[PDB]
This record gives sequence, structure tokens and C-alpha cells, in this order.
Amino acid sequence: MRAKWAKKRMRKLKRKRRHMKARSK
Amino acid sequence: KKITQRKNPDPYLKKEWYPVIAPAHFKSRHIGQTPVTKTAGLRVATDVINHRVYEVNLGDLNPGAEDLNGNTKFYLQTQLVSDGKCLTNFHGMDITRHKYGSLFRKGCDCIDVFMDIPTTDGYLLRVFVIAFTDRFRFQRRKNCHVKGRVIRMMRAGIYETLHNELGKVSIPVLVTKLSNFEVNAKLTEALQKITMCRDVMIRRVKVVKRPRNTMELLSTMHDSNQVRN
Amino acid sequence: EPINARVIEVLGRTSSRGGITQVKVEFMTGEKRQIIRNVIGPVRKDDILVLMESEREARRLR
Amino acid sequence: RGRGAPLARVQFPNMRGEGRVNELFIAPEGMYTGQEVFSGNKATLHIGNILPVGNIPEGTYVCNVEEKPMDRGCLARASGTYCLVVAHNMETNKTRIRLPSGQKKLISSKARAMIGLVAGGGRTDKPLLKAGNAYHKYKAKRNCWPVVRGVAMNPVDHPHGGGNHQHIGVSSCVPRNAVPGQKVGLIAARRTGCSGG
Amino acid sequence: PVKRRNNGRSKYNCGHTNIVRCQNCHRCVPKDKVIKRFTIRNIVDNTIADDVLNACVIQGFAIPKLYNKVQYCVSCSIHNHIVRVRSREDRKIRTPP
Amino acid sequence: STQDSISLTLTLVVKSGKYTLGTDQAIRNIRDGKAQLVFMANNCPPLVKSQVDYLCHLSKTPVRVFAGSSRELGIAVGRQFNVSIMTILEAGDADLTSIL
Amino acid sequence: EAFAVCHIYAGKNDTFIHVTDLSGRETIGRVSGGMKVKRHCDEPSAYAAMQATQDLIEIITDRGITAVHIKIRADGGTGKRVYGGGSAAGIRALVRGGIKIGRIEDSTPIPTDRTRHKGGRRGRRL
Amino acid sequence: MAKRTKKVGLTGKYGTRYGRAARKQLLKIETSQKAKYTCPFCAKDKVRRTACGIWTCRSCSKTMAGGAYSLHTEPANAARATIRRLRLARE
RNA sequence: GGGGACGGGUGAAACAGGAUGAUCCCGCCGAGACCGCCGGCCGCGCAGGCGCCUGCCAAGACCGCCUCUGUCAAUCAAGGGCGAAGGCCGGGGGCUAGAAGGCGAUCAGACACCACCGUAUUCCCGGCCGUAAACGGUGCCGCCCCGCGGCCGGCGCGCGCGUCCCGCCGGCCGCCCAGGGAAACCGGGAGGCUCCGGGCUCUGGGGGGAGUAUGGCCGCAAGGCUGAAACUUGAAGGCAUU
Repeated sequence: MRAKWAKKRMRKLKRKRRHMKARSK
Repeated sequence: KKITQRKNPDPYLKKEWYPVIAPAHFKSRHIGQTPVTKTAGLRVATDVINHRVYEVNLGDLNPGAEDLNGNTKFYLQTQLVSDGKCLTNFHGMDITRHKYGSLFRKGCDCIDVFMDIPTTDGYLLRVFVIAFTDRFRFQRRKNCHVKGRVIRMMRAGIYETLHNELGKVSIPVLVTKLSNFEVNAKLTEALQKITMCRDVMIRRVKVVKRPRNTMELLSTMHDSNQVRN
Repeated sequence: EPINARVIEVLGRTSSRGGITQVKVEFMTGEKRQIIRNVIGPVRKDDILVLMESEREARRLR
Repeated sequence: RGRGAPLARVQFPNMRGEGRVNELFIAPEGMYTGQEVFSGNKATLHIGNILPVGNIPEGTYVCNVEEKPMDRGCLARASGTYCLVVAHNMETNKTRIRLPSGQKKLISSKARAMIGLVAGGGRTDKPLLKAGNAYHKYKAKRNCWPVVRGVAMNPVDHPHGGGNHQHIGVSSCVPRNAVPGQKVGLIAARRTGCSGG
Repeated sequence: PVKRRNNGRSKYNCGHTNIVRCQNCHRCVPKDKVIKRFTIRNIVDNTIADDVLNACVIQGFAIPKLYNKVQYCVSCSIHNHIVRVRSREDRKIRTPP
Repeated sequence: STQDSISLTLTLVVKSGKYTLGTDQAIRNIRDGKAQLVFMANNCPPLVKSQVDYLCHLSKTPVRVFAGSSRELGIAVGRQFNVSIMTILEAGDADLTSIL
Repeated sequence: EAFAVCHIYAGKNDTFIHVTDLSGRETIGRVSGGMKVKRHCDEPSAYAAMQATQDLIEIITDRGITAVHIKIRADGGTGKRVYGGGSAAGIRALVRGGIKIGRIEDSTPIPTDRTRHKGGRRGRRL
Repeated sequence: MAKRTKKVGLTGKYGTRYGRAARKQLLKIETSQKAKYTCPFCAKDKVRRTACGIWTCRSCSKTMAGGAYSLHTEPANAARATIRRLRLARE
């Protein structure tokens, strides 16, 4: 299911950006 | 038995066979003979065959009609062994799988009730009873399903008839009544009055409570044909 | 033991190549039971087959 | 003082003489003051009653079970703990029970047990939270708390002892045949480590 | 393209039905979608039936019939040829073939 | 699986009928032979039950037990308090609570 | 005549023949397709069953079981419910062997509402 | 009212200490321990804990054995039923 | 307890099980799950969903009526409730399957599909969470609209008279003439529409970027809800034909 697997991959990037911001904060 | 009079295979070289006798209600009382190791003295051969459950078709037990009696099996567990012959006591009955599968048909309603019945002999036997609905003799609809009222009335009837017919019965009486099947016929008269039923029969009876010291029952049910009327 | 059993009818050959014919065999030497028996080789009705292991019946069920 | 499970003073009549005798029993949950508790071979299966394990039916939760007949109490005595009757061999006069650990023990059918689950159930679910709450629990028990790790102690005091960094040195696993001052870490460990199941 | 008005299922006036299992695939299928064939075939083969009837020492014996409801998933059923792909017009046609 | 009087008639007695809630007024009513039926509760204390059952025997007064709970006999009478025993002195209608 | 219970069970992976004492508490013969075969694949096959019954027939005759009551069974439970390849062989051998019958019956365990079966909701995806 | 918005209802005493997991667990145990339970005799919600395992109904004046933090524990409720079913079955 | 060498498993295998006697048979014994065949162009519920005995507790449509009220209505931001599964916080439980993991095989490599083992989970209670191809992929309240049948729930018309017939039906449905559409197909509407207007609320405006960025709100988390722009680009897409 490429779209299901693509949503999962955006989620991971969203977490990485959200967590990276906290380290920068 | 081929050990006491014959060499037999190595384990069966020391295993005698003792006959099992069914209760007096049945016209032919020989279910078979049971192999048991000859007593080594640590274990009495009789106590190994003191409790042993058998499954015997009613068609065999009362020979003759197989159209009726053929699809009913009676569980018969020795609760005693006397003069070698292991006298057997009622352990319940069960309709054969062949009959059960035939009864179910699509397009009909199945009504099935269970009822624990107390015995004057101290036994408690669950009675499992079944019913099916039938298309009317001149009915336009293919479907044989009935309405909730009739379903409630059917269920009430099975419980009432079971209590009326078997409310105070004793184990010997219950066996004879089950062999006659009028218990199924008694169900039919009431059930027919509300609606046409494909089949109303006791599928199985289960011995939920058994009195200890069933010696009196073994004498009444098995020992005397006169006591069995 | 070898048994004598003749063909009753020569049914259409299976085997995925059409090689093995289907034949029905009645043990003319005994109870005549017409069990089906698969046959490899050219056959015509009334050709006796001497084998009849009798531990096998052919499958022609579709 | 040192037991989590509540106890119970049950007064029986004196059979030997004319007074009344008082027994101290670990209390099954549900027992109440002014209950009538029957200890006998002919005792009904109600919580609190003490009957021989052969009489007790299979699947029954039992506690304060006797390891051997007339031992007056041994297994299943802590809060919440219970044993269950698994099977009775009436030829060997023995009954299988499952100890709270899970281990299955064949005990004499003669051995007695109190019907029920010991009270105080779910006592360790609450976090101690503070060191102070621990000191209060241990003061009612024995001087075992507070605990200093052996890697904290100097070489003399413990085999784990001490170096420039706090390390166990050799493997913590010790043989079952260690010597009395050498058995200090994981004794006879069949396996170590966190795992599935 | 909606291939079927039924949508492959006979759920009508419903939102959820009992799950069943393909008898070969062991997969969870909605009860309405499952093949649901029924077989009343007897226990022993027709040939063995004559041999067994002669052998039986009880009079009035008849071979017991065996009753089962075979439920197969779409993929399981089409592969073992229980049902078959039908022509656009023949898909609309119903009735046992 | 497998109340016309146990719930509805208790309400009908309350609507029309003389009922006395409580043990104290019940004992005095059995003593005077003024109680039609006595309705105890499962929670009723064992001593106060055995005496109420003895008095009921000398006073030939039927005694039955509610399905359970003094608290749930109160809920049935529409009261907000526990009712260990209720004496019905006059009934509005129907008595299957007696159940023979 | 004399009877026993044959308790034949055939399922995928093997066929089991077990003549008994009519109570089930005692046994006379337990031969299986695997004992008479060399191929794991051919344990459920009819020819392995045919040979295994032949060997079983000799022990039952020695213990003098003249007739038997068949209780043909399939794996049943949460799967199967259909007999295997050798289940007809074990009856055909007795009737050809001349062991009399008189009670052929079905003893497949059938669930009255079952637990869960192994496979997953997408099922055995082979 | 609602002086503590979150589940620091009984755990406000601990303040900013012990970690969220301990305080959450203590909420459930503490609320259960100081709760009033219904006495199986008084039938009044007056049962309160005296010690771990000991519960007394103030009106019924009856002490009963119980779970450390609840008058009745789930394992016990099941056991009473199993013992009742087995007892009724034996007789 | 018996009796005896394999048992399993498969597409064929292999790993585990078995002379401390397995498998197999019967007798029991205990847990936990599940309610089979009846079980459906059946029904019910606001959807999600709903099946042992179904006691007893409140409800809900429908039909019937010369009962009552007298516009008390329709749809709806804001606001509330409910919401499959998976998950989550914390107990209870724990049989069966089984996300993880481990192991056989299979391959060039599978660490995948297929065995076998198995943690979380699956079940119960107390909270979260707020999503599903949550789909009739079709909002709701109306008005009319042609035939041909089926099913279920009431109610009447008759008739010898049967769960028969005929209506009225309230829903669940199949097929379809017109009519509609790009067509597939709908026709109990997707009809009455370029001859375009009953009422109401929501949503879309070529494709990506992007459900991203940022701010908010909500959640314990996982996340959910709201929601761009720079920039890039000639198709993407529907239904049909060969």
C-alpha cells in the first residue's frame, strides 16, 4: 500500500522535525 | 475373549475378558465383554472394570425396528461388577451425529432448550431437547420461520411438558420412557397445537449429579425384569 | 497372486499425455466385481489383464 | 507487626476440657468478625473453613495449606497468595496442588487448608514512593535496609569490591558450589538477561 | 466502475456481519461474501457402500450421510474452481449452474 | 435467563395500602397479628431474622425475603434509606411476593 | 459374533487405525500409515493405509475381534471436518478382509462455537 | 472548585516530586484506600480502612478482611464464585 | 488406564515432540475464549454495530384509532454526545490465535511469502484516543413519478376456509419503459434540469509541493483537528472501445 506507507514515512519526518526543534530550543 | 482359553498377543496373554450386562429394560442385554489385566494383587481386575462407559445404539439394545431406535445411542457405564459380569447403569443417551445433521434444514427456525431435571433417585439429569419449524401443508411462502409469539410459546411448552412428564420420574422409569420415546410424542402434542414442528426430540440427557452408593438403582434398573414391569 | 480380469469398457485415457487408458475389470476368475483399473499400453474391450493387485481401484471421478 | 496480611482471632470450644481455646489464623479475604468457622473432615466449602485437601474439590482456591498432615500451616500464607487444588489420586491418598510459584506439589490428601485467598491482596501494587516508607516497612521486619551495592564497598568488604571505576570485575554468575563468603551475585543462574516471556 | 450491484456481498439493511474463515485459506471473510456451499454426501464411497452393506451384521443399516457447509474465500473458491469468472452479461445471470 | 409482584406490587402497596418500614414497627405488628405479609431482606441481621421468623410462626404471618439487600428493598419502596424488614398491614392489590 | 470399536481417523499428514475394547479404556491394535511407508508425503495416502490395516487385521484376528464398529474421524476442531485420503481404505480393507461391521459412525470433533484458527485474517497466503 | 485541574487531585501533597508514573499510580490506590465501601451487612457506604487488609463499617460495627487498598479484590470476587459453584455442585 | 513406534509438519522438506512410553483411544479434571450447522436480496439500532440459557430494566420504530395538543416545525455554525479496529494509562485475567522477536526452509539475497516457537495484543473493568474504502464511495426535510415480482412488521376486504386471496401498507430489495447521464449505470433516482430557481447545512476548483511549513486547540503519548506559501509543471484523472 504505497499511500499507506507514504503517510507512515511523512509521520517519521514530522517527528524528526518536531524533535530536532526541541534540541535546537 | 482369547486369553484364558487361547495364547493371545504378548500384552493380552495376561488380559482376561469379563462380560458387560445392560439393564433389564433392553431385550438383548449383552453389550459385549471387556478385556482387563488379570489381577496382580496390587489392582483387583474388577475395580479396573468398576467404572467403564460404553456407547450402545438403542436399535441394537432393543432389536427389531431400526427405523425407530436406530439413531438413538444410550451411554451405559458399569457402576458395579458381580459374578464377573460388569452390570451397567444409565450414564445418559445421545442422538447419533447422522440424525443431528439431517434435522437441520435452511429456511426454518430451530428452537433448542436445555433443562436440569431432578430425579426421585437423587440424580440430576440435564435434558437437551430440540425443535424445528415446518412449512404449512398449503402455505404460499417458502420460508418456514415463525413469529416471536410462537417462538416464546414453543419454548414455554418444551419446559412445561418436560416438567409434567419427567417432573417426579425415577431413573428406571426415565430409561423406559426414553426407549418408548413418548417423551418426544408428549412434546409433539403441545408443540403441534401452536405450529407444525419438523422434529421435537430429546437429543441428550447428562448426569449432572449422581448419588453415591447407586447399588439400589443397579438392582432395580438392571437386576429385575419384574421390577422393570 | 496374479488374477485374470478382462476389460468391461475402454474409457477415455487420462495421464496428462493421454498415454494411460481407463478400463473396468471384472475378475472373471471369481466374484466379477467391476473395479476400474488404469492401463498403460494399447487396449481393446475383452483383452484380459493378468495382475489385479486388488489394493487399488482407478480414479475416474471428475 | 511484620505481616501484610491481616490475622484473625478465632475462638474454638475446648474439646479436651471445659474452657474456650483461641487460635490465630491468617485471614482469608471476606471473613468477618462474628463469622462461624468450621475446622473438620465434615466441613462445608465456605471461605474460612479448614478441611482436608482430599475433601476440598478440584479448582478451589485454598491458603495456609499444610505441607504434610498435622504441620499446622506452611504454604500460601502471604497477602493475596493462594494455592489451587489440581487433582486427587485416591489410590495414593495424594492431592496435586499448584503452589503460588506455579510449581506443582503432591501433598497428602490428609493435609488441611483454609478455603479462600489470603487478604491484603494487591499490597505491592502501591509504590513505596519514598525511602521513608521503606524504613517504616523494614523496621517492622529486620535490619536489611538500606542496601549498599558491593561495587560501592572497598575490596575487603565484598567480592565485587572496588577499583578506580565501579565494576563487577569477573562475571556476577557464581557456581552453586561456591564457598560461603564467595556466593554474592547470581547463584547458579540458568540464564541471565531480560527476554520475551 | 461498480462491477456488481450487490458489491460482492448480500449485506442488505446491515452494517456488519459475522466473520467466517475460508476452509482452505483460513482467512477472515464477511459471512455474506463467503461461498457457503452445502454438501450432504454420504461417509463411504458408493462402491464401498455395497461392500459395507453386505458386511454389516445389523439389519436395516443404511450408510450415514455426512453434512457440512463449505465456506471458501473468493480467491480460494475461484482457484479450486468452486465458482468461475463469468461474462459481463452472464455475471448478472444467477441460479445454480 | 430462562416482579409483577416483587417490584410492581411493592409500588402498588405503597400507592394504596398500609405498609410499615423498619424492624421495630414490624415486631409490634406481628405481635398484634396485624401484618398480612412480612418482607425481610438478604442483609437482615441473622438474630433479628430468626426471631422475626419465630414470632411470624406463633402469629401465623407469612414471611418472605426480598431478592436481596436492605438497601434494595428501600429502592423498591421508593425510599432513600435501607429497609431490613417491611410489614404489609393492608395491600392495595396482588400478592405473588408470597409465592405460596 | 464379537465386536470392538475401530476408531479410524484420517487427516492430512497421517491416517490412524485403533481397534479397542468397546469402552475405549483398552486397545488391541494401533497401526498407522507412517509405520508401513518410507515417504513423509505418503503417510495420509490410501496405499499406506491399506497395508497398515492389513497388519492391524492380523492382530485383531489373533485377539479374536470378529467384527468392528467404525468411528471415522477427521482432524476437526477449528479446521478440517473432511476425511483424508486413507479413511476409506481402512474400512475397505476390513470389508474385503471380511471383518464384519454393523456400526459405521462419524466421530469428527465439531466445535459448538470455536476459539481462533491459525493463519491470520489475510490467511495462509501461499 | 476543581482546585487541581489535572489528576493531581489527591497527589497535590507530593508537589513537584516522585515523577508522573508514581503519582498516577498513587491516585488510584490512594483514592481507593480512603473511599467509603458498602458493608455486606449494614448495606451502608460506611466501610473505611483501618490497616492494610482490615476494613470496618462505622455503623454496622463489623470488621472484615479485604484487599490492602479495596474492601474487595478482583481475584477474591472470582474465588468466592468458584468456591460457591464447586460447593453447590458437590451437594 | 491401555497399547505400542514413530509423531508432526509440508508443495516437498526441515526445526521442535516420543521407550522418563509420545501420537492414538477412553475416562475424567480445570481455566480462558467463542457462541457453530439454523443464519437469509432475514430483522433491529443514530451510526459504529447487533446471535448460549437470554431472567429484568428501561426504551424504540411500525401499524391501528371519530384519543389528545394546536404550529409546538425543517436544517444547522458555535457548542455537546457517541464512535470498528489498532493503540495508550492502570488494574483483573491469560485458553486460543498472534504485530515484535527467534528459528527451520526458500532463494542470487531474503532478515519475505510457507513450517515451528512465541512477547505485546486478543477478553473484563475504569479512563483516554477520535480515526477507517467509518462506502450506497450517493447529506437531510419534502412533492410528484410505470410495470414486474420477492421478503419482513401490523391492519383491514372478503371468501369455504387456506398462515389462501385481495388491498392498505412501514421498511428491506431485485428488474425496468420513459426520463437522465461522458459512459459504466440510476430509474423507492443519479428522474421531474439550458425548457436551468421548494427549503437548509457542508464540500471542490488542473496536477504536484502538501495535509507539508507556521500559529492555535486537543491528547499522557501515538497523534488528531484547523491549515499555507515560495517553487515547479502539461497533463493528472473518469467511463468506455479495439
